[PDB]
Amino acid sequence: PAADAIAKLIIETTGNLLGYFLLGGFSSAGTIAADIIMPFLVGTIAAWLQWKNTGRATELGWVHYWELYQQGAETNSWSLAALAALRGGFLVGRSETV
Amino acid sequence: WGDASNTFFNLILGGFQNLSEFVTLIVQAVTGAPGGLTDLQAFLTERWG
Amino acid sequence: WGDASNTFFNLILGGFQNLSEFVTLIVQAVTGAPGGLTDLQAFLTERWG
Repeated sequence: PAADAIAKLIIETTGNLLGYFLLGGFSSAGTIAADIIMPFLVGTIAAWLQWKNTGRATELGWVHYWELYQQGAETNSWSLAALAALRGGFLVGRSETV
Repeated sequence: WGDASNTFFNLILGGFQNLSEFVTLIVQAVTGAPGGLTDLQAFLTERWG
Repeated sequence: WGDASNTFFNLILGGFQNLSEFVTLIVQAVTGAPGGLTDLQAFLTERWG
């Protein structure tokens, strides 16, 4: 959300498009724009966090399962706490003794 | 939005707030008495006479 | 957006990009010497004098 929140996509893109229009960008392509394409890139900019567990790789060895996608309990909180989200994701596939 | 406001109110509109103010400025520049376009026409017509 | 640009710059603004160049055009139309509104007023004051 820090990159493509709906408030950003509306207000900032409308302001940038209005500035480009007033400069004359749509009259002739000479003008240089300033982020008028933000709604086109929704969910693509810094949208993921990938962490490879080096200790787990060392424990497992040459043959191992690669990766797993993990969804948090709160679906819109990883951007608020990246480290907490990654540790919660790594809570899943660990060595288990019972 | 701030950049667009600067462009609109400074580049496109010049230093004038609006066309009415710009009309008043034109009348003041061409005639001593400030006023509207009708005042401009009246002063210029009496000067024509 | 392109149609809006055409409407704004051709219909609403005439053939003028902005108001400053339009002021210069008014000055050039009513006075030989190009310049600002102050130049227009100065030339007209000299003419009336």
